[PDB]
Amino acid sequence: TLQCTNVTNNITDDMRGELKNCSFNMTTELRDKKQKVYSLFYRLDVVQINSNKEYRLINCNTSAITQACPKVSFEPIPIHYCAPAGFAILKCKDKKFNGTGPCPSVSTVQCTHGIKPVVSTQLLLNGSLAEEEVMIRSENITNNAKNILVQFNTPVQINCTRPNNNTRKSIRIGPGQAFYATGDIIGDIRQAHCNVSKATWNETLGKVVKQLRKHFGNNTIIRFANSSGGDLEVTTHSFNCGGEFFYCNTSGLFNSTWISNNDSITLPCRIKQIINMWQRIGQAMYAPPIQGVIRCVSNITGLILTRDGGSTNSTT
Amino acid sequence: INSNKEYRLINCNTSAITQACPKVSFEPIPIHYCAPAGF
Amino acid sequence: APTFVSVAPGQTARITCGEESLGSRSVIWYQQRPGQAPSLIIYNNNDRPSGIPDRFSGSPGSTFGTTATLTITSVEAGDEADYYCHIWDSRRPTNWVFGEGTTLIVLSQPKAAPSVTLFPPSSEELQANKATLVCLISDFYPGAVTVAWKADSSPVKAGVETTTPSKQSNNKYAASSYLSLTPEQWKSHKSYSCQVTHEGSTVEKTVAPT
Amino acid sequence: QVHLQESGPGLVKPSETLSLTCNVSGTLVRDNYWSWIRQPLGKQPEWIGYVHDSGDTNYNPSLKSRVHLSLDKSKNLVSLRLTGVTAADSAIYYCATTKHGRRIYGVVAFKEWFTYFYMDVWGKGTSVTVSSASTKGPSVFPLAPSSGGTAALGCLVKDYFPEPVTVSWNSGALTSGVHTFPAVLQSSGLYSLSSVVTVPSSSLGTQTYICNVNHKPSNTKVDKRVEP
Ligand SMILES: *[C@@H]1O[C@H](CO)[C@@H](O[C@@H]2O[C@H](CO)[C@@H](O[C@@H]3O[C@H](CO[C@H]4O[C@H](CO[C@H]5O[C@H](CO)[C@@H](O)[C@H](O)[C@@H]5O)[C@@H](O)[C@H](O[C@H]5O[C@H](CO)[C@@H](O)[C@H](O)[C@@H]5O[C@H]5O[C@H](CO)[C@@H](O)[C@H](O)[C@@H]5O)[C@@H]4O)[C@@H](O)[C@H](O[C@H]4O[C@H](CO)[C@@H](O)[C@H](O)[C@@H]4O[C@H]4O[C@H](CO)[C@@H](O)[C@H](O)[C@@H]4O[C@H]4O[C@H](CO)[C@@H](O)[C@H](O)[C@@H]4O)[C@@H]3O)[C@H](O)[C@H]2NC(C)=O)[C@H](O)[C@H]1NC(C)=O
Ligand SMILES: *[C@@H]1O[C@H](CO)[C@@H](O[C@@H]2O[C@H](CO)[C@@H](O[C@@H]3O[C@H](CO[C@H]4O[C@H](CO)[C@@H](O)[C@H](O)[C@@H]4O)[C@@H](O)[C@H](O[C@H]4O[C@H](CO)[C@@H](O)[C@H](O)[C@@H]4O)[C@@H]3O)[C@H](O)[C@H]2NC(C)=O)[C@H](O)[C@H]1NC(C)=O
Ligand SMILES: *[C@@H]1O[C@H](CO)[C@@H](O[C@@H]2O[C@H](CO)[C@@H](O[C@@H]3O[C@H](CO)[C@@H](O)[C@H](O[C@H]4O[C@H](CO)[C@@](*)(O)[C@H](O)[C@@H]4O)[C@@H]3O)[C@H](O)[C@H]2NC(C)=O)[C@H](O)[C@H]1NC(C)=O
Ligand SMILES: *[C@@H]1O[C@H](CO)[C@@H](O[C@@H]2O[C@H](CO)[C@@H](O[C@@H]3O[C@H](CO)[C@@H](O)[C@H](O)[C@@H]3O)[C@H](O)[C@H]2NC(C)=O)[C@H](O)[C@H]1NC(C)=O
Ligand SMILES: *[C@@H]1O[C@H](CO)[C@@H](O[C@@H]2O[C@H](CO)[C@@H](O[C@@H]3O[C@H](CO)[C@@H](O)[C@H](O)[C@@H]3O)[C@H](O)[C@H]2NC(C)=O)[C@H](O)[C@H]1NC(C)=O
Ligand SMILES: *[C@@H]1O[C@H](CO)[C@@H](O[C@@H]2O[C@H](CO)[C@@H](O)[C@H](O)[C@H]2NC(C)=O)[C@H](O)[C@H]1NC(C)=O
Ligand SMILES: *[C@@H]1O[C@H](CO)[C@@H](O[C@@H]2O[C@H](CO)[C@@H](O)[C@H](O)[C@H]2NC(C)=O)[C@H](O)[C@H]1NC(C)=O
Ligand SMILES: *[C@@H]1O[C@H](CO)[C@@H](O[C@@H]2O[C@H](CO)[C@@H](O)[C@H](O)[C@H]2NC(C)=O)[C@H](O)[C@H]1NC(C)=O
Ligand SMILES: *[C@@H]1O[C@H](CO)[C@@H](O[C@@H]2O[C@H](CO)[C@@H](O)[C@H](O)[C@H]2NC(C)=O)[C@H](O)[C@H]1NC(C)=O
Ligand SMILES: *[C@@H]1O[C@H](CO)[C@@H](O[C@@H]2O[C@H](CO)[C@@H](O)[C@H](O)[C@H]2NC(C)=O)[C@H](O)[C@H]1NC(C)=O
Ligand SMILES: *[C@@H]1O[C@H](CO)[C@@H](O[C@@H]2O[C@H](CO)[C@@H](O)[C@H](O)[C@H]2NC(C)=O)[C@H](O)[C@H]1NC(C)=O
Ligand SMILES: *[C@@H]1O[C@H](CO)[C@@H](O[C@@H]2O[C@H](CO)[C@@H](O)[C@H](O)[C@H]2NC(C)=O)[C@H](O)[C@H]1NC(C)=O
Ligand SMILES: *[C@@H]1O[C@H](CO)[C@@H](O)[C@H](O)[C@H]1NC(C)=O
Ligand SMILES: *[C@@H]1O[C@H](CO)[C@@H](O)[C@H](O)[C@H]1NC(C)=O
Ligand SMILES: *[C@@H]1O[C@H](CO)[C@@H](O)[C@H](O)[C@H]1NC(C)=O
Ligand SMILES: *[C@@H]1O[C@H](CO)[C@@H](O)[C@H](O)[C@H]1NC(C)=O
Ligand SMILES: *[C@@H]1O[C@H](CO)[C@@H](O)[C@H](O)[C@H]1NC(C)=O
Repeated sequence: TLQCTNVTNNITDDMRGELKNCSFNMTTELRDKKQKVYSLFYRLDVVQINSNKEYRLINCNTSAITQACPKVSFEPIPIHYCAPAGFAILKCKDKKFNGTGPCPSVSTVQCTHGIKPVVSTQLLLNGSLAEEEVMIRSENITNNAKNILVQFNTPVQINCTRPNNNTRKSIRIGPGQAFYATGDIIGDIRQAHCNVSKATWNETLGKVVKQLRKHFGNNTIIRFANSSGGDLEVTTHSFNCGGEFFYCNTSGLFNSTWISNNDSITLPCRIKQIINMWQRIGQAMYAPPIQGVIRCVSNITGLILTRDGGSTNSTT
Repeated sequence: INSNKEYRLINCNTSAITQACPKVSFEPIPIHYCAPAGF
Repeated sequence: APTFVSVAPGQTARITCGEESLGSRSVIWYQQRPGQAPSLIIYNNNDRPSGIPDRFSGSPGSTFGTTATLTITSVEAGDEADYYCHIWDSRRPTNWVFGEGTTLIVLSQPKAAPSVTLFPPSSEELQANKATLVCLISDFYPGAVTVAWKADSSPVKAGVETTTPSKQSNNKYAASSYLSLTPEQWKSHKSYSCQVTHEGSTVEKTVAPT
Repeated sequence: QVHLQESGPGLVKPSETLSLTCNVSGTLVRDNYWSWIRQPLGKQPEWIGYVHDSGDTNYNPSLKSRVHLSLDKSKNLVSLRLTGVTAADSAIYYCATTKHGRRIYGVVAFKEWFTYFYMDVWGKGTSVTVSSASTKGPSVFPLAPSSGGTAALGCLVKDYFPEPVTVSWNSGALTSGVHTFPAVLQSSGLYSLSSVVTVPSSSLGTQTYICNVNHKPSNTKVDKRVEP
């Protein structure tokens, strides 16, 4: 049981806390005397249950939980996939190819190029850029239930930071094991955010909608809107940067309406430590806190879009 | 660690601990190292 | 509660006020000369308004874990005053009470001979069946005096009321000593004296009825 | 030029309502922020609260349920009210203009900032003492001149309560050589001051020396002439 309270700050009532200062009992190395230690959890990681206000971990009622070892890192490194003896891997070398059909210029390789396993949603990060004009790929364009993978030609500079100098408290749940809690925050209580240059994004979106008209009519209106709803991993730009798991609001990126014919865009990013990626139940991972402000610059190289069924099909 | 005098196991503050099964023995037995075919 | 910092003239003075920094601060400093109203010296950590020399500098409000420090280069006798701070921390509520001040002592003042003056009871009060001898002491440093009244050569036990030293925009501390007597007591003895003991010297002024 | 003048009772009985007034000359009360600052003898200044037009007015959490502020746009002045006063409220109340500032540390849009206030133009200030004792009119007595080519001359303010007493010479036509000494708290509970002037012995004149004594708590203004 976690007896939490608001983090030390000065109002307003719209800050809706987000960061909670939790105190609880804990088992030491010995199997006797207890331990009154405190931590600092995000709002998405805890959940109250009904004297003070009482919380609990959001996964305690779903599955077990394991802490990531601080020795390993979540840095996506290039991995070449190769074929055994007697087999071969064919590579399509045309500059325009939607992924399906016969390929004019085919070459064979033993090992593919360096593909970094970047786990992300909505925004494809650090991928291979397409050739000449941007490509639009889909298993079934007529089906509004099949996703639409987009590939970019020019990379979109994205800047993400974690404006919170966190402190790593290493409480000892011995013998052997050790939990890495979040101590007090050095500085101001700010939230993570990601910046995208309005100039780069305007050109990228206009190059995609001009390619979308090659499939939805030459003179048609294409409108962009944010996600419909559901899990947090589907409605937000989920990614990893510096060990932490960001969840950014992409309502400022998909707010436009294009007809047939100088600063940065800041996006609200939340951070969750206890995750259950890949629709996996039974294995919950606690990402250990990371000391210091985390900064990362990535390349926006593609999108994963879905189309609505409301139609009114030949109009917009 | 600081009524009687109170102690603890010396490893409880270092790592986990496992008891050796009484079935196995720690008797060093001769082991010949060999090389595979072609070596 | 009170703190003191003595710095030689022309040197550099540094003043600590307020709690330890927890977040981004906006320390507002004020200087209060004795007997006057507080004046603004440095607002927003290290921003001086019109009229403040560059000798007064403050620690930037971007360092986490340090106390507010006021640096005064080229210390002069004119800088001898009290200094308060207004802590503006982004994690702490608005402090409606300034931090505890620190008093600056400009050394090598150094000494000042007291200018004593003894006035006899007025012609007007004796008529009100009242009498009062006044001993004014000024222009003396430091502020630490002891007054002893005398009737001829015999000390006066009761009726002595003395103020406490109080500096006035100078090395001049102020002190007035009163002796309430009766019109019969005044014309009784031959003369009254005002023995002032300051530091190591002792000035004596007398008075005789007419 | 901006001139501020404070004026109050000076003595307020316990469990009463203190009322103060800051007469403002030089600026309008609608175009500025206005703050009140209190200070006990030998303690650090305590911020009372800031008042502004359009309803922007906040108080001291420590004095929330006792203080009330107001702005008179017709009479061009600032008012103050303090209900239920005690001995801890005995201090020197100041009225000062207030300029606001905004410190940005975050991304602005996420309200990652805070507003700080600072007073630049203060006033002379008024003295407020809380005591259940009555007010006494002073009895002023003249100090006769006696002695180098120089001579001493002064006045005497005997038995008064409470502080302070403003003493001027020749209706303010003499500010050179005047040294006014701090009062003394008698055992009876009454104050008493003195003021001397260093003047040249050549004063046959008669160079009429009349000291002006003023006592706001007893509304007593006494002009005394010293003659050898
Ligand atoms: C994603 O995208 C978003 C949005 O685009 C972006 O969000 C942005 O984040 C940044 C940082 O994260 C944030 O920056 C902050 O900005 C604060 C305000 O700066 C702006 O205003 C000032 C002043 O304007 C006022 O005054 C004017 C009159 O002078 C008046 O007209 C105005 O109306 C207003 O009232 C202005 O000077 C700034 O201009 C800077 O930027 C220009 C480029 O745009 C550049 O050309 C300028 O030169 C200037 O850059 C610096 O220039 C000199 C060096 O040449 C420096 O000396 C200056 O100080 C400038 O920094 C802006 O327009 C700013 O105050 C913040 O910096 C203070 O706070 C931090 C944190 O506490 C401290 O670490 C800093 O040291 C600094 O603290 C000093 O200043 C404060 C306030 O005055 C004092 O109280 C302090 O005591 C301290 O001053 C003392 O210490 C220093 C120590 O060296 C000393 O030098 C001083 O002399 C003094 O003794 C902070 O930088 C920005 O607001 C925010 N939003 C936007 C729209 O940009 C994200 O970052 C993006 N994310 C990513 C990953 O990309
Ligand atoms: C989340 O919530 C927890 C509470 O569970 C907070 O942790 C507490 O933080 C407070 C700080 O506000 C701590 O209180 C401080 O304790 C210090 C410990 O005292 C040491 O020194 C004395 C000698 O002076 C020893 O006798 C003693 O044994 C200790 O070794 C005090 O020194 C501090 O005093 C300072 O602050 C006060 C404030 O009024 C001043 O008046 C003092 O003059 C002095 O400057 C202070 O009292 C408290 O100990 C913490 N508890 C625990 C269990 O850690 C987290 O800070 C909070 N975090 C967030 C982000 O909200
Ligand atoms: C600590 O947090 C509190 C939050 O409760 C904060 O006090 C609040 O300050 C804001 C302004 O900073 C106040 O909001 C005001 O509301 C009035 C209407 O009643 C408006 O007229 C005000 O507008 C002025 O101030 C703006 C500030 O940005 C100016 O930009 C603007 O042009 C106007 O001049 C203002 O919106 C709010 O009422 C208080 N809340 C309380 C309870 O007093 C405090 O400042 C924070 N302090 C620190 C150190 O963090
Ligand atoms: C995000 O996109 C940028 C481009 O906008 C990438 O920067 C580019 O990185 C490549 C290699 O990854 C650089 O190519 C190099 O060229 C030099 C030229 O001599 C050559 O010597 C090297 O062997 C290499 O081929 C390229 O120069 C560089 N762009 C610029 C302007 O310098 C960046 O790597 C991308 N980040 C990712 C994918 O994480
Ligand atoms: C994301 O961050 C990167 C770097 O972390 C940003 O690129 C940086 O852009 C600035 C311009 O705003 C470059 O600054 C200056 O450019 C001038 C040339 O005009 C030069 O004279 C200066 O010396 C300095 O270089 C800066 O160099 C550049 N950094 C790098 C590593 O290339 C990028 O703009 C950020 N994106 C967003 C959307 O905020
Ligand atoms: C941590 O455990 C201690 C027990 O040692 C809790 O203290 C007890 O709390 C209960 C109610 O929760 C009281 O009825 C007892 O009187 C307390 N003292 C004891 C049992 O000695 C403490 O509340 C726990 N803290 C948590 C759960 O945050
Ligand atoms: C485990 O706890 C979570 C959080 O309390 C539960 O998620 C809730 O599910 C209900 C479904 O009816 C929603 O209405 C709530 O909004 C959810 N809460 C949150 C915070 O998202 C989850 O159902 C629980 N699992 C169980 C009890 O098996
Ligand atoms: C991918 O591109 C190929 C072209 O190489 C498409 O195949 C043609 O599709 C059109 C209709 O979209 C037909 O009229 C042609 O007869 C097809 N040509 C051949 C050779 O099959 C293919 O449909 C595209 N796939 C998607 C999903 O758009
Ligand atoms: C993502 O951003 C949108 C828009 O910026 C947020 O929508 C706001 O929701 C609040 C209530 O929570 C409303 O008061 C605002 O008016 C909404 N904004 C707009 C422009 O309509 C949304 O809450 C953010 N978060 C998520 C998870 O979508
Ligand atoms: C999409 O962007 C538009 C602006 O291009 C936003 O429109 C705002 O609309 C509200 C009232 O409906 C106005 O008060 C704002 O001033 C408008 N914004 C601007 C910049 O002028 C619209 O809210 C955005 N949609 C979302 C979901 O964020
Ligand atoms: C975050 O806070 C830590 C301290 O809590 C900072 O670490 C200090 O760094 C300076 C120089 O960078 C060293 O001289 C100190 O010894 C460090 N302190 C400790 C306790 O090791 C750290 O620099 C802060 N992060 C940032 C980005 O400023
Ligand atoms: C675990 O406990 C042992 C025994 O108490 C600790 O070993 C001590 O290490 C210190 C190092 O400063 C020595 O001065 C002592 O002499 C050691 N004790 C003995 C009995 O050898 C060990 O450091 C502990 N490990 C921790 C606390 O992580
Ligand atoms: C925590 O902050 C939220 C912010 O709205 C507030 O509603 C709540 O009452 C606060 N609770 C505590 C214990 O501070
Ligand atoms: C694609 O979807 C349409 C309707 O949604 C369906 O008729 C068709 O069989 C699907 N498959 C194709 C076109 O290969
Ligand atoms: C970029 O977008 C702005 C509005 O955000 C618009 O005025 C401008 O026309 C766009 N650029 C181009 C090339 O159309
Ligand atoms: C759409 O019209 C453009 C000319 O504006 C043309 O270049 C393009 O080929 C057309 N696409 C079609 C007909 O699919
Ligand atoms: C303030 O000044 C006006 C004239 O300017 C005067 O009538 C008024 O009485 C003064 N206020 C007080 C409290 O005396």
